[PDB]
Amino acid sequence: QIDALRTLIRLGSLHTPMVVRTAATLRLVDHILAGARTVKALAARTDTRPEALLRLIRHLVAIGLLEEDAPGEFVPTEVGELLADDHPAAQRAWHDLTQAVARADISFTRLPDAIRTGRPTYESIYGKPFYEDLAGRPDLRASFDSLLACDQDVAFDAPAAAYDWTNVRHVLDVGGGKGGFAAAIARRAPHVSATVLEMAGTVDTARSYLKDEGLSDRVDVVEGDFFEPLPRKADAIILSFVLLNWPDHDAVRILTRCAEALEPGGRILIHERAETADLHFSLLDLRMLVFLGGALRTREKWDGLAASAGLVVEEVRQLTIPYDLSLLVLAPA
Amino acid sequence: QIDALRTLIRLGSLHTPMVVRTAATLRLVDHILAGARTVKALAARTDTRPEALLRLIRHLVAIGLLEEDAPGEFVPTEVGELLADDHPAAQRAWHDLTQAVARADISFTRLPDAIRTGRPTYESIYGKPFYEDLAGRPDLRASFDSLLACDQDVAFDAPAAAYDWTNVRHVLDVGGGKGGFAAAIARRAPHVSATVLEMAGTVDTARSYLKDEGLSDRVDVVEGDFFEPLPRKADAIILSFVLLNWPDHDAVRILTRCAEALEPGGRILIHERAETADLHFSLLDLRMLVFLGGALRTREKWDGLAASAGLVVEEVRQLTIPYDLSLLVLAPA
Ligand SMILES: CC[C@@]1(O)C[C@H](O[C@H]2C[C@H](N(C)C)[C@H](O)[C@H](C)O2)c2c(cc3c(c2O)C(=O)c2c(O)cccc2C3=O)[C@H]1C(=O)OC
Ligand SMILES: CC[C@@]1(O)C[C@H](O[C@H]2C[C@H](N(C)C)[C@H](O)[C@H](C)O2)c2c(cc3c(c2O)C(=O)c2c(O)cccc2C3=O)[C@H]1C(=O)OC
Ligand SMILES: Nc1ncnc2c1ncn2[C@@H]1O[C@H](CSCC[C@H](N)C(=O)O)[C@@H](O)[C@H]1O
Ligand SMILES: Nc1ncnc2c1ncn2[C@@H]1O[C@H](CSCC[C@H](N)C(=O)O)[C@@H](O)[C@H]1O
Repeated sequence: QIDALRTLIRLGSLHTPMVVRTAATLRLVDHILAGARTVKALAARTDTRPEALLRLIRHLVAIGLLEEDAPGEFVPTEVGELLADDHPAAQRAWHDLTQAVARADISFTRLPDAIRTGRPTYESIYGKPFYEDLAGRPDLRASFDSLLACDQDVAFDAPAAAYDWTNVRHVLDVGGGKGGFAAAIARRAPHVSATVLEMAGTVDTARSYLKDEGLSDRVDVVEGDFFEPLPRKADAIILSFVLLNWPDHDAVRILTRCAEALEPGGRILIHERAETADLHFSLLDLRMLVFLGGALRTREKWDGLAASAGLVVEEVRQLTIPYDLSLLVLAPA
Repeated sequence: QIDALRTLIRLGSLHTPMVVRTAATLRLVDHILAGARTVKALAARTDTRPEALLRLIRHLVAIGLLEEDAPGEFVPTEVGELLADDHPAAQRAWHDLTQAVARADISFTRLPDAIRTGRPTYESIYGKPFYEDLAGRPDLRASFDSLLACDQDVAFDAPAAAYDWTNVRHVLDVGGGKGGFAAAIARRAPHVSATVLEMAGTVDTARSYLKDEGLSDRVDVVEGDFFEPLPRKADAIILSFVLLNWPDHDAVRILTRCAEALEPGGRILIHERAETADLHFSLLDLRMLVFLGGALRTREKWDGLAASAGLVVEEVRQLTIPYDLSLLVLAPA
């Protein structure tokens, strides 16, 4: 009743996440951590009005991201210190309006259009569809790859383990980001070679990362388009968090091109999510609707797509954050 | 540590308030309350895709606004029933993107600009400054007046009581919305007459409301502009939640025009807020920054403005939601 009003007001509140986002984009906590105690030093480091920044700090204190320690000095709280840039969970970057994802969340402001039409709303705001906007803006293209690659060192270890590489000769990582998954498979299967197929811009950072990993001998990088014939056959084609970017009819074209590049005996491996993990799942799934018109799919939806592409789901293996991921294995129907 | 990640993600989350806002704008709960049990009936009442609306409902269930009662039937929770349209707290309308305020919260998406410049960001989005956009869009103009007038029946009773009307002949309600405050003063002081000075559009709804109140005999309505000479003198000039819409230099011009329309012995009465009331206060104050470039002011800020307009603060009286309001009394310096 009395709390029913307060819970709705807090859940319906738009200023609160933009205050956090401004704080991240201003790099407020790093500037506090670099020794800006007063509001005056802090406005001067961030190029902001002193009195407008106090009003933001005041809200930041009241949502728990900041404390007034000495009168006028402001310290990050324990929640607030997750906004430091070197912090392992990368949450400052994921809330930076200057970067690709927190920029893309602005599409949620036209959420009604996406519910009415089913189509993404990103284009209405920024001019081109998600990945064309990145193709034209190298800062956003780069920002996107490092945001998604923020756990490349550990996030592919468990999926790579989950699979038997003994009879695999080559591996095709289709849209494999910076190559972290090809890298994990290389450091577990010492006899396997790999190719990463990615877009312009990303090919150069994946190559640079695989070089500095010591793996340019074993993992190549081909620039290309996975809607066209893949540049070589393989015994394993990896799609890690790719098909969720796409509506069903495009997802099928991707899976068909892979089925064609599949060698005799081959398997297609899909790495994606399953079903506060409901709030984690609901955020990613509403993000795919409003950015790209993709979706997270259930098991019965996968057999649909798979059947439509000439494939069958062999098995589903179940694998750092509170969330279980899946590894779908697909062979010719 | 583990909760530090979850608290930041929830506080930085932009989809969650837009999901609530979409639900309000779609009038989802009223349609459920009018007996749409299934998602199919519900998509057809709201003109939405069935599968996109299930994804929104799914997030609405997980933030507590909805429950799955029978498989596929969805009921509002106790929080969620605050989104019913006839509910006294009017929270459906305050979250409706079609209405003036939830439409204006979109300015919070450019929050960094307001911190850097101190200037409102509403104009950058919608073409004209806040009140010019309303002057051109009668639906928004009307929406704004009824949103602010949602407690006209009770919200002015305590301020009206707090003041002695015995020697007051006339009262000028400067920017008095739909006239609810002139109305409260009339129903307590039976010998006082009043004028409401308001903008185009609002004058007609205030007149209609004061008519249906039985008070068109005692309370007049003049259309006008409070930056120009007021249309008549008075012994009491009321500014209820007006000066917070304005930067200091404009606030002074408003107070100067009032000082001039003040009769011998007169008093200027300012009705505004004071200092989870910190979250209530911080929302209204960041709203005034991003919509109009106004601000909530402390006591020492009031003496500033007051001194600048030729006035002095006589006293401050302290007065339904968890929040204390103030009534400042101002006389010639
Ligand atoms: C924070 C959890 C997760 O990292 C899960 C998930 O990230 C997982 C797997 C991810 N992996 C695919 C490399 C990596 O290990 C990361 C640290 O954890 C995830 C996330 C976000 C995105 C995506 C995510 O996959 C996207 O794929 C994505 C995309 O393909 C295109 C545009 C945007 C995105 C994403 O924003 C994250 C998420 O669910 O946030 C709610
Ligand atoms: C919900 C609390 C309150 O009603 C207080 C406050 O509302 C109070 C006083 C208000 N009164 C001035 C008539 C009325 O009784 C209402 C029910 O409660 C308030 C509110 C909102 C606004 C405003 C508010 O004054 C505005 O004045 C305002 C404006 O002048 C111009 C544009 C927008 C607004 C507002 O959005 C509300 C608020 O603080 O929300 C956070
Ligand atoms: N038509 C296309 N051809 C090839 N790659 C594409 C593509 N459209 C999108 N992509 C790539 O698909 C990737 C999916 S998002 C990154 C996911 C990555 N596998 C990871 O798990 O970290 C993006 O990096 C994008 O550059
Ligand atoms: N230049 C101007 N002249 C007169 N009224 C104005 C004005 N600029 C804004 N206003 C009015 O000032 C009001 C302030 S908001 C409504 C507050 C009202 N007193 C209440 O307490 O309910 C608005 O209704 C708006 O129409």
